[PDB]
Amino acid sequence: AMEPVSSWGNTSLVSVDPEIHDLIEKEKRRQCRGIELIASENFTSFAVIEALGSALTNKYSEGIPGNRYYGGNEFIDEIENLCRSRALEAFHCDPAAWGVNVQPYSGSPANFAAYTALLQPHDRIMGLDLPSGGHLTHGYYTSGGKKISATSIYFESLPYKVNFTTGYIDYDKLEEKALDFRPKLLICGGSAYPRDWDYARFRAIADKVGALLLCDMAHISGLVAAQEAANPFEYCDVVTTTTHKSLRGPRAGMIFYRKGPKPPKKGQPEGAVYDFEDKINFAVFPALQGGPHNHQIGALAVALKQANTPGFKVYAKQVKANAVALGNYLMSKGYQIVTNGTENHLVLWDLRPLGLTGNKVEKLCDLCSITLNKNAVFGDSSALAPGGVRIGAPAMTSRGLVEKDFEQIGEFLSRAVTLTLDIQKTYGKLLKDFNKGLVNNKDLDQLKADVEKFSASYEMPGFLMSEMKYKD
Amino acid sequence: SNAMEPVSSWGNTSLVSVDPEIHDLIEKEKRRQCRGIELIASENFTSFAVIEALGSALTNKYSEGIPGNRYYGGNEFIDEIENLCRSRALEAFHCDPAAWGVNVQPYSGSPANFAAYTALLQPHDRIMGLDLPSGGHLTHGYYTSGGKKISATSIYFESLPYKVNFTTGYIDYDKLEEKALDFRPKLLICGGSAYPRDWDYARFRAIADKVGALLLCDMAHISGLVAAQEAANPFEYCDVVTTTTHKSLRGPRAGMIFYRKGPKPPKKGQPEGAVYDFEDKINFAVFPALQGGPHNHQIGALAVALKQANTPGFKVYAKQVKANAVALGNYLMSKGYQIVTNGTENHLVLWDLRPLGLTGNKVEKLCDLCSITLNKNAVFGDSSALAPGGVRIGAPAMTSRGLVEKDFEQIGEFLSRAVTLTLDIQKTYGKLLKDFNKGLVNNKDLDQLKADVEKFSASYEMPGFLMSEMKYK
Amino acid sequence: AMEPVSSWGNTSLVSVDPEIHDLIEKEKRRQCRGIELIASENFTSFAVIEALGSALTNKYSEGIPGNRYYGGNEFIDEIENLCRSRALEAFHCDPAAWGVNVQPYSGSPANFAAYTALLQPHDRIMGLDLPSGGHLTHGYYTSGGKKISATSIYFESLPYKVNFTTGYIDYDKLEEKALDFRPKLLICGGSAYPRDWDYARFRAIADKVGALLLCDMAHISGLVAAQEAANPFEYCDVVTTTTHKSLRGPRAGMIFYRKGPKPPKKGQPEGAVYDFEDKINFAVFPALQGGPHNHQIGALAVALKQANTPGFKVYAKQVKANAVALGNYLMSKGYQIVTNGTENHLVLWDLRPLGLTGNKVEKLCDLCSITLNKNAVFGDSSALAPGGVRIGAPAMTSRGLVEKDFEQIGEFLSRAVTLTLDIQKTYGKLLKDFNKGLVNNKDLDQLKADVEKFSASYEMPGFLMSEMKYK
Amino acid sequence: AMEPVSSWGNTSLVSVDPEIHDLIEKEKRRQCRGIELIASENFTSFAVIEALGSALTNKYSEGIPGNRYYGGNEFIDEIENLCRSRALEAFHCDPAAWGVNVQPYSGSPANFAAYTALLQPHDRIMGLDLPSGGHLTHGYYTSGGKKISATSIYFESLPYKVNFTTGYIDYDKLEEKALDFRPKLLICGGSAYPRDWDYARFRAIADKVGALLLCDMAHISGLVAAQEAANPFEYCDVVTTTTHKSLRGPRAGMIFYRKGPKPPKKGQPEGAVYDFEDKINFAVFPALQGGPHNHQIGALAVALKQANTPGFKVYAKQVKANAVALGNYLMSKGYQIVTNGTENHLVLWDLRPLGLTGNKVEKLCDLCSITLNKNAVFGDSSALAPGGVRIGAPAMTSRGLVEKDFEQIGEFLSRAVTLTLDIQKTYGKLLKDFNKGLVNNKDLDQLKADVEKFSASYEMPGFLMSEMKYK
Ligand SMILES: CN(Cc1cnc2nc(N)nc(N)c2n1)c1ccc(C(=O)N[C@@H](CCC(=O)O)C(=O)O)cc1
Ligand SMILES: CN(Cc1cnc2nc(N)nc(N)c2n1)c1ccc(C(=O)N[C@@H](CCC(=O)O)C(=O)O)cc1
Ligand SMILES: Cc1ncc(COP(=O)(O)O)c(CN[C@@H](CO)C(=O)O)c1O
Ligand SMILES: Cc1ncc(COP(=O)(O)O)c(CN[C@@H](CO)C(=O)O)c1O
Ligand SMILES: Cc1ncc(COP(=O)(O)O)c(CN[C@@H](CO)C(=O)O)c1O
Ligand SMILES: Cc1ncc(COP(=O)(O)O)c(CN[C@@H](CO)C(=O)O)c1O
Repeated sequence: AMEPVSSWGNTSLVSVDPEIHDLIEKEKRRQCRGIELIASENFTSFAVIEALGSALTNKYSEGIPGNRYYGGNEFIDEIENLCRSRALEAFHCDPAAWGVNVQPYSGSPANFAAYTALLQPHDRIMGLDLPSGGHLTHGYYTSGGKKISATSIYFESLPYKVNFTTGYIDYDKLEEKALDFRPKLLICGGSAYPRDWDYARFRAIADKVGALLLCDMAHISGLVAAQEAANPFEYCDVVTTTTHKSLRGPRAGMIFYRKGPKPPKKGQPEGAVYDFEDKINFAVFPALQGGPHNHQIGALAVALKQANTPGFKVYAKQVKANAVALGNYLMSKGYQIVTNGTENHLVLWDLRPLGLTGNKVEKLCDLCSITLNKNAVFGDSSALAPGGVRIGAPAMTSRGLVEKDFEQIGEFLSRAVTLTLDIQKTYGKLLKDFNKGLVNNKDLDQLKADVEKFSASYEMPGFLMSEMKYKD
Repeated sequence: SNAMEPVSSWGNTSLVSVDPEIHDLIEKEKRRQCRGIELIASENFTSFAVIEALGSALTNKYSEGIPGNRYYGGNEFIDEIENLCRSRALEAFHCDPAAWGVNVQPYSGSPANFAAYTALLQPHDRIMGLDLPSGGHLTHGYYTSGGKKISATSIYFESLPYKVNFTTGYIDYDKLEEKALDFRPKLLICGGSAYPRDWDYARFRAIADKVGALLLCDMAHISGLVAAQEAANPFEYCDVVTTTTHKSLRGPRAGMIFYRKGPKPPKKGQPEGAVYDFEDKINFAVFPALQGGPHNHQIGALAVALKQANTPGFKVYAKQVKANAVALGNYLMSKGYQIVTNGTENHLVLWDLRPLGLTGNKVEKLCDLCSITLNKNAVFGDSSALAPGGVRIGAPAMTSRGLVEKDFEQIGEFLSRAVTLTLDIQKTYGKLLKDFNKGLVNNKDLDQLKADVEKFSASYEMPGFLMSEMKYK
Repeated sequence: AMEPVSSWGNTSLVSVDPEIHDLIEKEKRRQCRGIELIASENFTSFAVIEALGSALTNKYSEGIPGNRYYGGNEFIDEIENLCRSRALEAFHCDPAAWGVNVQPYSGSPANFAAYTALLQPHDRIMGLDLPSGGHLTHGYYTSGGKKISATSIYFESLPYKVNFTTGYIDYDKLEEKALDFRPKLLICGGSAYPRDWDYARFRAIADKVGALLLCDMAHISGLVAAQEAANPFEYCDVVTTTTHKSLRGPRAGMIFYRKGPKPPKKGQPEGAVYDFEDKINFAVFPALQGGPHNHQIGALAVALKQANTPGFKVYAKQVKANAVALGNYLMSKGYQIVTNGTENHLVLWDLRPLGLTGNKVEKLCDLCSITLNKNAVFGDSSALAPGGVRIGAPAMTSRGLVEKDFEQIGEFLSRAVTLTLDIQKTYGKLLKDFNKGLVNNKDLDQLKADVEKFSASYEMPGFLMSEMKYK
Repeated sequence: AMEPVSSWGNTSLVSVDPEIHDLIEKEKRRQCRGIELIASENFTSFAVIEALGSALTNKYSEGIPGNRYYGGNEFIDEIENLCRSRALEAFHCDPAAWGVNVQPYSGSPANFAAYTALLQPHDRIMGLDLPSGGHLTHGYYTSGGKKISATSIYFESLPYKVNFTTGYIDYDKLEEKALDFRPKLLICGGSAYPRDWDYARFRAIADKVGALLLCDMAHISGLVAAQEAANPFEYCDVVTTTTHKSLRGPRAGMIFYRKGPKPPKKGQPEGAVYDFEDKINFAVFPALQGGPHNHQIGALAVALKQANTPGFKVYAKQVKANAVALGNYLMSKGYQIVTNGTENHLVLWDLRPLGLTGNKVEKLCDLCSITLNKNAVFGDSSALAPGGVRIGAPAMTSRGLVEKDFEQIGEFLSRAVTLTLDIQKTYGKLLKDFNKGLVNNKDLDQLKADVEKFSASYEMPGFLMSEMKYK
């Protein structure tokens, strides 16, 4: 005799699985009691989450709208059609010149599918070097020749770097390297670069060496949509992105691609038109993915509707203004940030002049409910000892914080780095001894409690703090 | 301007007010799911509790790495959730954690397989899997007669399929053995998407050992049956087991990669005390090689599903799923229809339409119009992709709504009426699709069939949400 | 002061390097005092050798005739043009429908340049399996997965086999495999298959799977020229060959390719023409080789004139008659030759029914001045101890031997195998045991003396036995 | 009824193939009636040519000495062993620390074999850029992405360049690129570079990036053997070469490789030993080649003996002294050479200050019997046409010319570029117009005549001018 449907299938999580329910409630408390500075994180809306947790998860819908492998997709099709056109609308794309696939599971799936569509195995790729602020998915291999990214396993990658004096992209060295290496794909976009991108110059380089030009705008997609960042669609053939960072949506990826007539070309036929659409669609499916995750797609459609509002543009401006205010506060205390400013959502803090390592700061901060991450500095490609931390404004800005609140965050960070110096002063620059100061430290306990009282006092999108299990 | 919208406005308001359009479409899709007869073998209806974990604050957290070795901080509770997910995974599948580990981060099934391949093979290494017209899946490799590489498994690796016996419809182990002796795959893959019989993993191991291949089972379709001990256990013979979690296992949409650990079994010419080293390679392929941040809301939801799957009640359901497939299969054979291998031992029925003079897509498109959802499926010999010769029918989703054998025989009668209407249209308008499409318009028997079907479907419970609360009643 | 030009540069080899001169004189004696049965070996002519050793070795001539990177190639061009046109004439090709590149240094370079011209790295290739009579350059990899041939390193090979019962190529199994595997290149030809090739059935299979069809005719190239073997040019897109085997020329390779209008197809523009010429030329140079070896090409031109004579056709007939006579003799003594006969220049002999492996017979033969080589047979997996030996007729036929002489060769071979059996019976199959019988063996000594006395009575092309150092 | 062996097999070339015989006599005359300045060409000895044109061509000998696949190799082994040990001797290698494979058919086969032995497909390689003086086989792809060398087809290559101002290899740019690219194999050596190489710095660079270090010493093979150039063996893991350039032997290649204990390196186990020998042998055969060309190997053993003499060392000194006397002659006349001198066998002439291209000069020089080749200068690749020519001394030095003769060659080159400019004044730079001056030009007639009388006044190794057909 089967267990009735209402029992296993309709009972709430709290009764079905108190263990997981309790863990989610502890994670809910952690999120609204911490100062969350990881540049790639955000707090998405309850409306997004309600679509994310929905019966859309049940449906297999392989194919694309209007061309499915099987049936039952009448409404899945409307949702995905709406998600795609809301995506082109959010990024101000003429749909006769731009298409988009919203099925990639995440950002790395979106990048690898773009590479699969446009390149053969072992074709050459160039992206921003990791210690210059690039991302793993743009290619990464070690000095010992170990290939870390699958981008470097199945293709041939070579990084370009920032100028080590200024911290800006050395466009001359990029152009020199691309002319020698002759990449078939040139990637722009990054993860820890604190300035905006000159896509026009990337298009000029791309045209000189004959490469396709792809922008991965994942970190700044929210800024791009809000027209608070330079527009990569003006110059790139293909644009990839995540949807969960500054865009403030679910965890998913998108691939945008040109359609229609190609611009004037050196000796190639009149009337030539782009042929990305079919290649990109086929790489996503059937080549790489299986059934799309329709709960992410519907949730993304909600996110994209929310992004295309006057309010979201205000949020994007505030994100930048908050990043700037935090950076100015740290520089006024004597700290040094990379390029002495920011033009986007993040700040790169150089910790070498303090004699501290990104590891120690990240460790201490985490024990004080401040989450950031360590990060290489000024392109210093050496080892496992990052000399900086990366700080981002999207998540706390989403909780309603403005400049003076981010100045308070700067003062919290100042107390943390002061605490870190003092712990290194007493126990030394070796981590296993530094750790002894991290336990039963009343000063740390005081800072952590002041951090949590600060964070507790702001609203939280996505759920109701008044209803959460752990308010204390 | 320069003042942000209040958090309560954009961030806490419910979906029905924030996005009436999307809310309305999800409610239409909710009604569709509980008013049709859902026979797509890879689908299921998961619990509300799984869905509550899936739509949760876990979506906000970046946690690259694994429990106990993250890149970032703040992962105290994500670590407890993922560790719980792994150990419930090993429990549900009866693995000794000293001999088996599991990575639960794959985004879906195809990511799980490509990660397993990346972990164990170099680019262009040889792979063999079950041919699609024999019941296999794309992710095990697929290229066309023209030489077109369809699956990324065939783009980045060198695949060669194996087939069922031309006559019996069972895996042809001798031909398999012969091909692998010649082709010499580095990885031999078992499991499939439309094969109606259980698998002999002991024979696959013998062949794998004979040729020197790693043996991997993709148990996606039968995951719930294996966990329930209602199917042969691949963990007893395979090096690596991959799976989805949203099919018969009835979880969220995700993948898992199981791998052996510890001392290797005695093989000749093998150094004594030899140990498996799948664990580091598989973890590394998932991250940092292939994926980015894990989707923690899926992982937490998977943990819920793995708890639910490891119950006595879930074993009853798996037994019923197999009993419902058989009941439907016997019902269709007793009407004169041709079922592949004349029965089933798992969750699905493979129906051969070629003796009827019918193509799988015709029956698929007519059923869809009557709220019967299935899929056309290649049967042995097929060459087409738009127009294969059969349909594949599964029991898990309608069984999860509480249907038993008698209800599945009513489904069989609905399937008979639909095929008869399909032949009626063909007899009247022609065998060409453009002719055929004329019968699907203003068709009274088709309207009648669609009404009976939804009347039927409406009579059962629905997991995952409350019908008593839906927009469309 | 510099050594005068005449001193180092015009003095004979006997004075400049007596050590090497003496070694070549010892090798000249070996060649006319032994029974030479290596099926890939021949005795080329003095004329070929006078061109091979000439001032042509001095000239760099990268490019093709009329399109060289360097100047001064007026006469290299005429020679290479002469060689190409004589190549087409020898194999009966209309130059409007076939072209040829004569620059490959040897056979293996010819094959790799053909693959490089026609395929991308990792494309699929099918070739005759080695234990079915195939060659390494058509692909070889071990059961353990060791990639042995470059063909298997840079491309993806899968072998096709002979039918177990008949010893003939199994065209049904081939078609089945090619349909599954989907090769882009299907290769025919071999080095130990004793029968001829049905190129029409191969073309039917290649069309069925969408493969290019290449024939490697190296072994039977002299028989093809003479129209004593089926003609691969009737059905193949590309034909590769060596020139030093049955063609009786210098050591070189050639790549023949179709030109001009294509036959009717589908998706092919009406009026389409073959596109092999430029890819093949380019793959040979600049992709793979450097400067051509012009002395080889001039010597090859001479050989190609000598092959296109009525005399060469008599030789090719005799080569085939001698092989049949040898195989018939061995079969009458109870020996198992594969397919129980031959249609070409060689005989393949399964020794496993005798309880022997081919390395034992090859070693004992060698000590008796009989040169052949061990050879895999159907089912073998051993590098060092295959189950057969391969024997071919071109070289000793070139010395004038006819059927009667090859029946005596059979009796020597039968004597050699009986002695191998005696030794094995007495000492064992273990190598260090079998060796115990290879020394102080009076029966061995006698067989060697008989063999060399038989061998010295016949003429020898390439040099004058009357003027050689060791008689 | 076979044709008698003596008619086809022992008759001389002149009566068997008068066409080919005549063309070789024309090419013999051409070789001594002009000024051969192709840096990669030489005139080898009659002794080498006699071994090259010998009965060694008849033998199949797959394998290596003492480890052959079949029989008849008693004297082939002695010859190949002698070639290998003379090779190690000529380049001053301790045989406990160095081995050599002498079977590569030429230089490009040697290089591709070395790569196959040392690297997996698609592994990264760096070599000297072609416009910077490198060679195709070290990698070459076009600005469009077309892969030209098989090196770039089957591996991933990235070139390094000379300094565009000074013409010297930019070693700091190379280190920068190697650190970014991380090649598994770093190649040194080139085809048109007028300076010696800093192998110690290449070793420092290879060790910094974890690369293998190979030298392709083809052009300077003779200078290194004669100890007239830096020794790559002190620093490189592998040395490949041809044998027909400054080494003055037959056309063939060699691969040297280290053996025995490795020197200390951090991260290296104590007692670690080199593992090149089996890999390199296996790549050559059975992976890439078939039968060795034993006539080349025999001819090579001769050339290696001739190279390890006091006479040959005087020749290598004279080669460098002649290249220096030519370079200092041109600089004395206002002309400019890259790096303003040379340390080896060649000069690189910058023609751009004259407003000339290397194409105009190479073609006018051919029309009056001076063979040189156009060449890019200062690593320029954007240039429509090459801005210089390359001139080598080994070939005419082998004819006995000393410094004063190469000064006379300098005057002939001055006349050539003057007469080239004469034509450019009166027809411009468009080659369709420039071609108009290359016909019915009396001044070019006088130059062709003076050059031909000049060349005829010297001896010729390899054959006897007194006995040639065309005098
Ligand atoms: C991904 N896949 C499986 C598959 C399954 N269901 C589908 N369903 C639909 N509606 N469309 C598909 N492309 C489809 N494809 C494919 C894709 C292409 C071919 C294909 O090329 N078929 C050729 C035959 C192969 C050839 O001639 O090269 C044909 O004629 O249909 C087959 C299967
Ligand atoms: C190239 N080739 C054919 C071949 C023919 N004649 C030869 N002759 C000699 N003297 N040596 C050889 N290696 C040799 N090889 C080879 C090479 C390697 C193997 C091999 O690697 N291994 C096994 C077979 C074991 C396996 O199936 O992998 C052996 O012992 O022969 C087989 C054949
Ligand atoms: C054996 C096997 N392995 C892997 C997958 C991939 O699952 P995914 O869609 O989550 O990527 C599938 C999907 N199978 C689905 C979609 O093709 C089906 O309807 O059969 C599968 O059958
Ligand atoms: C530019 C870019 N492209 C792609 C990705 C991958 O997104 P995914 O986690 O969804 O795979 C990232 C993630 N970036 C995260 C994790 O590394 C970060 O903290 O910076 C990215 O920055
Ligand atoms: C360094 C190097 N390595 C290899 C080779 C090729 O030798 P090969 O022609 O015997 O193949 C050359 C030939 N170089 C000739 C033809 O390009 C030349 O005129 O320079 C070379 O310079
Ligand atoms: C069909 C075929 N194609 C190519 C080759 C290679 O010729 P090569 O030695 O000149 O490389 C051979 C060599 N065959 C020789 C050496 O293995 C033999 O004894 O059979 C061949 O048989």
